[PDB]
Amino acid sequence: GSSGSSGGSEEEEIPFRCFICRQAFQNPVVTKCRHYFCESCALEHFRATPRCYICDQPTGGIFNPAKELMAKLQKSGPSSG
Ligand SMILES: [Zn+2]
Ligand SMILES: [Zn+2]
Repeated sequence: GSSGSSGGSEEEEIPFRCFICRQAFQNPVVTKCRHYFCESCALEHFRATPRCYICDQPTGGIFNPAKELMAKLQKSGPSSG
């Protein structure tokens, strides 16, 4: 018996927790490579390696607030304060 299918609600290849520490995303920031990293991991890692930890790309000390990403996760959803 060689059969096994998978599915879901909507194609969402979005992570749930950090990968550098494998812990709950704490103040994750979105980069040009469309990736997220703990405000601490991004800074710490950046120090040693100026590139990414997953795509190992030239970030150039760039980091954007992925606050919107976290919001979606929460039950509420959108962030309209
Ligand atoms: Zn981390
Ligand atoms: Zn990356």
